[PDB]
Amino acid sequence: LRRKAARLVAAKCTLAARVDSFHESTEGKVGYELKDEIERKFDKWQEPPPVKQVKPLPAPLDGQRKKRGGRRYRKMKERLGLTEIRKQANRMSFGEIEEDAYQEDLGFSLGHLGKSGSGRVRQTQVNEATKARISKTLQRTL
Amino acid sequence: ALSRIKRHLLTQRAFKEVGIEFMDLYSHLVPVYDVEPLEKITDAYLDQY
Amino acid sequence: VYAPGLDIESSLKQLAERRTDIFGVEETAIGKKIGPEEKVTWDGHSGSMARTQQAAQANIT
Amino acid sequence: AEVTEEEWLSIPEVGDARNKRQRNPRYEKLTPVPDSFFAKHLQTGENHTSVDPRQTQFGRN
Amino acid sequence: PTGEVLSLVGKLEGTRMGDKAQ
Amino acid sequence: VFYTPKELGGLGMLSMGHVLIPQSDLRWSKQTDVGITHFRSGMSHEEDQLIPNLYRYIQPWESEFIDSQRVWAEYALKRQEAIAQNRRLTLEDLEDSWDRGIPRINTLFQKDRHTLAYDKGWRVRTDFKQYQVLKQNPFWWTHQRHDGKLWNLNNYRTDMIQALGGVEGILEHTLFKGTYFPTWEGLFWEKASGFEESMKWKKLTNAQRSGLNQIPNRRFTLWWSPTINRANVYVGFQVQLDL
Amino acid sequence: SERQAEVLAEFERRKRARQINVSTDDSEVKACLRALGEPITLFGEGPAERRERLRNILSVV
Amino acid sequence: LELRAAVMHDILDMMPEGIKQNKARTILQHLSEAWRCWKANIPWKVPGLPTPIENMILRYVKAKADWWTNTAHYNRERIRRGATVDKTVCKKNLGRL
Amino acid sequence: SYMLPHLHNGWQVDQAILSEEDRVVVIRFGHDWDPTCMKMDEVLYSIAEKVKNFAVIYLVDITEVPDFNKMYELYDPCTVMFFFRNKHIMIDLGTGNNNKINWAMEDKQEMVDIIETVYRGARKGRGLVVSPKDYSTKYRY
Amino acid sequence: QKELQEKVRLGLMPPPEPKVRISNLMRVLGTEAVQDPTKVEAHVRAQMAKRQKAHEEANAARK
RNA sequence: AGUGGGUAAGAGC
RNA sequence: AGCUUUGCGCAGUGGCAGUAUCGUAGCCAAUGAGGUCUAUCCGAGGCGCGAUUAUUGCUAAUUGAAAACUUUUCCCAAUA
Repeated sequence: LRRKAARLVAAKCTLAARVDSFHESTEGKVGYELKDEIERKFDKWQEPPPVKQVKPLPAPLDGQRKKRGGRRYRKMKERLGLTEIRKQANRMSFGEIEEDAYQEDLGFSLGHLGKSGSGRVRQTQVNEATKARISKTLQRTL
Repeated sequence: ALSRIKRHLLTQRAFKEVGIEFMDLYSHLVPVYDVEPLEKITDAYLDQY
Repeated sequence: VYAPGLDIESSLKQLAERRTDIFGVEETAIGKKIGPEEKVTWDGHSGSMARTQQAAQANIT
Repeated sequence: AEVTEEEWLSIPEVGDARNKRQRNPRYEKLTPVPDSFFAKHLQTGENHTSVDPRQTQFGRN
Repeated sequence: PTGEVLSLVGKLEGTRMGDKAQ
Repeated sequence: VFYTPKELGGLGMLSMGHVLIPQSDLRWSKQTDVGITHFRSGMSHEEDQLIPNLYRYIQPWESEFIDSQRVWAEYALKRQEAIAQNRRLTLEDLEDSWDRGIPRINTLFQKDRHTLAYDKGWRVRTDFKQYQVLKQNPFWWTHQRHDGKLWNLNNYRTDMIQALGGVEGILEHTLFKGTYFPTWEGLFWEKASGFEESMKWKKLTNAQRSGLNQIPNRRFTLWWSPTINRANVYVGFQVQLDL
Repeated sequence: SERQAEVLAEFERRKRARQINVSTDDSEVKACLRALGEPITLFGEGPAERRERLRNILSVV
Repeated sequence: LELRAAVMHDILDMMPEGIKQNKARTILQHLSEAWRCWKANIPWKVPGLPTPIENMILRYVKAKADWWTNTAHYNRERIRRGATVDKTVCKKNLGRL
Repeated sequence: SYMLPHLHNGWQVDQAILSEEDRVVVIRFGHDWDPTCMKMDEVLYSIAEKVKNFAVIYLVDITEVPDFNKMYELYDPCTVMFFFRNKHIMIDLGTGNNNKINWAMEDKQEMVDIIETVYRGARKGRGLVVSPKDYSTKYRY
Repeated sequence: QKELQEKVRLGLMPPPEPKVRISNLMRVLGTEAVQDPTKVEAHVRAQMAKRQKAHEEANAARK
């Protein structure tokens, strides 16, 4: 709370000068009228946080809730939908054992992706609809 | 990206808060540090160079 | 969701009267307060429903 | 015992410092890994049929 | 035939480590 | 169930021990037009089959270093005699010495062999990675890209399939013959179901997702039913289902 | 029938309510409500509720 | 838990509960807030809290902190020895450590 | 413990079970001074507010209310009972006793999962719900 | 918007028709454009022209 | 060596 | 006389993004909000709380459901 405080004081200090340079309230009435509000701002900044109720966890849902479709729904379905390369990734060939190409983890495999018998003569291209991009606020900050 | 890296090297001195966690190996607690990606890329390039 | 002040105070009094290892002056066992009519309870069997009902009727003042 | 009733009246209600974004955060949605990862994994592992002679132990239809 | 894993201490010392591998 | 490679539906666990397969578990049956015939796994008259141990499928460091030195001397000789005749090493003479040198020869033919040469101090970075990632790295000491693959499990899994009686016996332990699939060749698995994959992210609760995570376990138990759901393994009273 | 007539009447009554100017001064609103013959406060209602009540009363009359 | 109960009991015994029953949950909230503030190593000072009540809460927090430290440095050493421990126990001990 | 509401006679327990039409009633049967009951009390109080929407918590002292001890086998140090629309709900916890939670659970997340699964199963009209987490083994290692 | 929606609620206003353009054609009238494509094209072009001419006549009246 | 940790819930007759 | 500049409404066309839009009889704010550059310089809202399918409406299928099933005093053991 220091830097902010300084700014406030500076501003009020300026006012005092803008009064003192013209020789007004020589007793200091403007001084008190500014110091009391400075103390008030400091108290407000240091005030204890208010009482905030906690949100109870929502009940489990059942039945049907009508959700709209359209361009946003289409875009979200494209973003979260299963891609061709991802669909081919979780297909594992029966019987034909594949050597684990990831030394750092044996639990990771590409499945049919790059494996013989995958049914794709050509290579499965990358669905650019699943490209990784930053948020709007991250773009603003950048 | 390289221009941002050079600007951060030349000017940036204050950084954001980095989180800390501890991996438990039941013999010692290894610190793991969480750094913002924006600074992470600069640090990675600096380390490689 | 929580009981009012009277209920909390009474519950703490009841717990203190039982947990003498935390309260009081005399240290008895974990669940003893120190230091005619016996209630009849249904066993959950429909056959004994009538017997419990008539026992409760006899329990009247 | 020396506390007066007015001082009892003056105890303030406890407030929570953290704001809405921490008390009741919005759902942290999950997203699948981009296909670029699988593309890079499959592209890696391909082997050149030849090596540059400069290299040493430590460097269609 | 119990299905439990047996410790090979004091076992299979007639075999090296580079065997059964080309 | 445990030592069956994951493609055949098993867990594919590596065994650094001594596990014997009872002989009674190496017999299968097949029905042809003449009738039902029974087969054992091996003509060998020995003790009960022992699954191959990972012990014998790792080459010792002394052998590794001697082989690496010999291979690198051979590669240096080949390179120095090929500079004169002006031909690049084209993977043909470097076939016997394929997975021998410690900086495995496969790294010479790696796709990103040019951009890796400017990656310096990678062992130290790998060691220090434990201070950035929340998961401990078992291979904190070597890099697959830079150093190559230092271990081959092809022979181990080959001999583990061989010891278990092969695909025929392993599938005899499973429900494979209950699917009436004519052969085991043109088949594939699917790691997650359509609803299971679509439910990996639908804003579920902790209980819901925790229950959903056990579906592959259900598929695994069903695949191994003719073996797990057996009287011998689970002694005691048997109960039939309602219908 | 009467149902369509009454719902339409309430429809244009609400539409008239949205297009009526009411002063933001609490004192003037209180004086106007007193002049209209209605109590200023309805079971401890808020000033916005008082302004809405005055607007509805003006709309009806 | 017992410690908290004990402290709570004491306060409700000297709180004129027939006049101030509504403050029991307030007192418990103050106790929890003081414990959280000590656990987070952040300054804690309720301005309107009475001095005897503040002393009560401070002593309770000191006792709870001593128990917390001893429990952490006991469970950690039990785990190091190879003892059989649950999963939530390890998470709680790691948080405390 | 002391924070949660307490029921003093069996009729109050019956009224509490009957009066809930759309929330699962979770009743802890035991003694407030029992350490295992203390763990149940502290966990329930920790999650008494999170699951307020679809649950409610009541505390019953079986010494002052023994009226169910015979019928509900209320003899373990601490038991947990779940009711929905005046119907006791069983949970296949994996311990062999689907009627009640007779042991102390340390994790409040596990109890929230149990309550939510009970609510989901009993809302659908079912009387027995499968617990999200198995409890035939304490998973200590 | 609330006024229009509540007018639709009370039956004074017909429910709004989907706004169809050439790109929107096969999405709104896909199951029916195969019946008779030229009539569908005429209908969607008529709707687009109706919107356009409403805009133009509003401008002209405002002139 | 050993008990268990193996109760489907529901509808009234 | 045309053209043109800015702000503001009404619209029509098109693009993009859904980790966000909105609410403020809550407080503070050009008498300075907020400052990591560049500080004898910057200059606008921030904070807290609340709403939600990360703005909200409809429209159409879908299923949950909805309608009902014998919703009516059966057995085991024994007399006569």
